[PDB]
Amino acid sequence: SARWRFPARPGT
Amino acid sequence: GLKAAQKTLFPLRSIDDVVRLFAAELGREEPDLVLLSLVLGFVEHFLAVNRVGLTYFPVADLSIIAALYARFTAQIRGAVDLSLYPREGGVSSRELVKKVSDVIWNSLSRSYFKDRAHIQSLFSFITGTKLDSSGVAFAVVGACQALGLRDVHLALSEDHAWVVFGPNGEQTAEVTWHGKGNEDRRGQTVNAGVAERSWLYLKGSYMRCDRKMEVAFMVCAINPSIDLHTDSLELLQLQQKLLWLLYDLGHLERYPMALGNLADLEELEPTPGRPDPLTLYHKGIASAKTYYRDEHIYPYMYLARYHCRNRNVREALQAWADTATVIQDYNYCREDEEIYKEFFEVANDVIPNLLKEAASLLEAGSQGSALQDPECFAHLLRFYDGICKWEEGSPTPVLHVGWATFLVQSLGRFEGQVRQKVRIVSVGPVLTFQSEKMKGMKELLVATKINSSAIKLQLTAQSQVQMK
Repeated sequence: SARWRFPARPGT
Repeated sequence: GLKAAQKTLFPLRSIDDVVRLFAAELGREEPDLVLLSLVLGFVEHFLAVNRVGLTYFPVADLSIIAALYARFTAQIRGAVDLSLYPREGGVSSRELVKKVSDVIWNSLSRSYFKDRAHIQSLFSFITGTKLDSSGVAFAVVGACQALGLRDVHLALSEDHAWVVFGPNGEQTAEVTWHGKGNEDRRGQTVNAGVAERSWLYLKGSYMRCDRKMEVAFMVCAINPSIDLHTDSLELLQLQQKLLWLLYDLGHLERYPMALGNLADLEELEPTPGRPDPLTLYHKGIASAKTYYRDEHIYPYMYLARYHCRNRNVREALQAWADTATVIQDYNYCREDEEIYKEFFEVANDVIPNLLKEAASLLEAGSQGSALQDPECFAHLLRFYDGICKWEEGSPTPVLHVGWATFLVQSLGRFEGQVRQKVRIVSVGPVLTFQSEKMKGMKELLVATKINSSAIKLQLTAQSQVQMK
């Protein structure tokens, strides 16, 4: 399932 | 509570119609964060969370968006009585900011997964009563704007968000949580974290947004992920077009991570007439050097990842070395684990795999190989030097034996004849070490046979070998 990531953090 | 000029582009029936709305808002005195986040959330919901019935684009009707907007402004204005919090001279008080923060916080669902996608926007807050960590801080700023608190603004590090306010914009307040299993500091300043020299607070060189940079944030917060396997092309395109709009207006000048995000999007699908990804990565680095004392890590990580994807070994190593040169002047502190994890993956997975492939291509007769370039060896050393210096003075250690095995392996990928060409000079390639660990390792770094046990002893706290 898709996940949150801190906005505009690099990588996947 | 929208003004009549805000409504004339509806319905929004395309990506370009969304862009036109952002352009119109960014042309106003102050762009309406609540309107824009509702629009983005609405479109993301119907392009990523629930695409059932999608034909071109989820048409955003005025009556839907206005109803959502009114739910939000009613919730905030009914829960925050500004008369209890007198405002001298266009300055908000800490008690008022705390009140707004508590209204948002206390609105959220009691129990939900905080790492879910698509819970970043005010659409999520209104319809699902769910927000991610940084989404709370954004919502607090949007609420403040709805209340006419023009001095309250979003502050951003590379892994956390809070608010600035107050006389001259100098006051800070924590408004959301950070990480998992960390203790909340809501209402507090960020001064202890700046004073500690943690990465999380960037030694005070964090982003203080104006309203236009807050718009940029919400654009960077778009999440095209449908699942782990697949992204929405429409949401990628929307993000990309909105970033170019902000770029052209000057609003990414002080936002390194946004320039890197734009670069990544350009690599995937280049916009005719626009700067190349590499140019944009270099612009992100230049922004960090210009506005933030070159204290940011991710501008260099964005560049390194680009080179690593493109199998540019020399330039990848250079960029990680540059990353480490930034981290060396920080202390590794308790809530800095995300950047620890990034460095750990680079040292112990990414660089090993790059050098493994290089070793194969060298066997196949590559010319100009990184593995025969002493400057590349120097970059590898400078990477480790920065990590070791980072550890110096830190309340938490960084290195352990798990790092040592990969260091010995990576050193070993360069022939002794290459390694010998680097001159390590004290204060061909010349290198100065800043860390005491690497200074002590100097003589071991040029033996034809790398002394694995000696290296491990030098890199780690271990000082004895097995008794038996």
